[PDB]
Amino acid sequence: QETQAVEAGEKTVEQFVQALNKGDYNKAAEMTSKKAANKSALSEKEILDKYQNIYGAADVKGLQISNLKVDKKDDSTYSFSYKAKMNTSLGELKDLSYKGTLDRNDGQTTINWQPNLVFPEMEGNDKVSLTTQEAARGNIIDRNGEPLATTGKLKQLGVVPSKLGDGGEKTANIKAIASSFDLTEDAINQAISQSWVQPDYFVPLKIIDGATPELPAGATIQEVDGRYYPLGEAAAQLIGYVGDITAEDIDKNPELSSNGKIGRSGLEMAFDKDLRGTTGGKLSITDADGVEKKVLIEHEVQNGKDIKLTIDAKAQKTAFDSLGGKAGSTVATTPKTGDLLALASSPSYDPNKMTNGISQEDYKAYEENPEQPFISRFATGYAPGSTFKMITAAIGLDNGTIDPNEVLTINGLKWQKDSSWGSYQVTRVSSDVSQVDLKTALIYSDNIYTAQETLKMGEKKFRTGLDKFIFGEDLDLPISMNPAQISNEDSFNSDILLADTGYGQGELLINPIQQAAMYSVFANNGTLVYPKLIADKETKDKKNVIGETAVQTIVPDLREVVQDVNGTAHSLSALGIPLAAKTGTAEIKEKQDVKGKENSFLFAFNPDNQGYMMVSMLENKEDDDSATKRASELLQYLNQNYQ
Repeated sequence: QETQAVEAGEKTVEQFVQALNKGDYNKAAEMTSKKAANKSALSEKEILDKYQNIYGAADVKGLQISNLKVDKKDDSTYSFSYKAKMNTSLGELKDLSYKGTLDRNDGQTTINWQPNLVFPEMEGNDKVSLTTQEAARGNIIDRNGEPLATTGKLKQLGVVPSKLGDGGEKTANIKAIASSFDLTEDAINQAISQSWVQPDYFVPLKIIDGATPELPAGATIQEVDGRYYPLGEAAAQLIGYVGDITAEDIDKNPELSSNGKIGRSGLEMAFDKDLRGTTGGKLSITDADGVEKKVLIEHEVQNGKDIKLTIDAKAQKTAFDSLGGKAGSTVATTPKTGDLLALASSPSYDPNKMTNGISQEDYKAYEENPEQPFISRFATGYAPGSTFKMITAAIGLDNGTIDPNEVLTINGLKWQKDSSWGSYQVTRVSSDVSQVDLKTALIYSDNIYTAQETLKMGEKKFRTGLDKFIFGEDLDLPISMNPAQISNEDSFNSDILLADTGYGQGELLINPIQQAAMYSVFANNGTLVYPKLIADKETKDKKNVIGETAVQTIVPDLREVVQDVNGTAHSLSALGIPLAAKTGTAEIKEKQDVKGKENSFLFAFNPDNQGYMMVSMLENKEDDDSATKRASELLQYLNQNYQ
């Protein structure tokens, strides 16, 4: 029964470590011997309190042991020893050498508990102290060092209920404050009326940006430090925001500062580790006289690193403002390198109001806006619309299905292969041109031409051309997204779905960033250049996506999308800048709608220098609205600064 008792001790030690690992300090204490010399040093409840105070002070998480040995030191007392490691608010404590003894009384093996089982070299009434220094959060900057996310001094407006009034003069000063700072009068009274307020306390109200006006009776400006976003809502979905760190955050990662901020969405969350730095300080053991006897962990505070983006701050603000608060998104790149210059999504939310404590109704307004400003539309999969005719055309030119000079005879406004298609009709906007070749189809955006050429091409050849793109690939970007898909399954099993896919509808799902990746072939002679968001990242590409001949056939036609008097983007010819473009619509029918909606698209790049490329979309567009109707300002800027 000697080998069985060694095994019972090994079991006891492992159960002890498990109860500590799980934070159940009570169960760990109920596995100890009685309080006595050469037994347990403290009682059960005293062991619970010792672990709860000490392990809680250092935020000890996850105890793991190794090299466990249980031998035999006595007839009723067995000696054990093991290595161990744990995680604390100052990092990982490794190579901890624990030792002790067990007790075999009756058929129960208990642990002769000692303070050396809290931390290795603790005796009797030793204490533990933890000193920490907060790490300052890093900055997020654009391609020219402009601040996108930075921490700075903010002016916090607040009122003291004492210096206010008693009744009549109180209500007067309140309304004066509510008018002098664009605040609700009921909000000021609701603020000073919460349970935490004392009559002399400073009750904060608002973070005032700009210049402080006149301060009426009771109003006082107080400087505080906090995160600040200069572009505001214009970059909210991309940058994100930070919020107060909670107890649940600490239970998940103790190396966070329980007093600091954590990124909740966007890049602030994607690069939270790099931006937050690492806490500095010292975890030490002292004797009962406060004399330090062992330093367990000690390292200096390392501030957070900066993150430099390919983003252009002026392009980001121009791209967002051009959407007029309507639902949509705009992506701008330098297509030869993939530098993402702008990632705008509209409508948007205020990230400064978000991180400076937002009202609960103001949050609900964001959450119940039917346009849903919280959506990162540049990372959300959409059907690319009839813009996708470029890709289907290039595939058709590569496999010899499409002769650029062959003229299909197309009569009327709607077409279908036969009657089996039922209510599905491929539609075009004009019946004035019945002799349609490739150049005419691109200039006028003729879906009937594309649907017929797609059908003639066939599913196998269509997919062989599509598989050369980035469908199914996870882009190497710090933005949450799903890979693009051609359709739901590997086979269309439907001529309708095949034709619908031909001009960018069907079950296609491609987010705006993935779209700009695919469309970059027309600025790199058939080579796909993967988009890039981090400035120092190396350019990556994929070669022979479409044929070099196909690019040389299509780009001249895309020039005429702008230059021709009846080209779908002819209003951009006014710019007087070299433009190759392609408009598009995607027909959407969602359950809540009786009538169908459509998304408006624009693709455009500089065909002379290949310096920029843009893909804008309007989601559920209103009547008399389009993406190309809003692209003049951004196109002028991109042409001037990116050649």
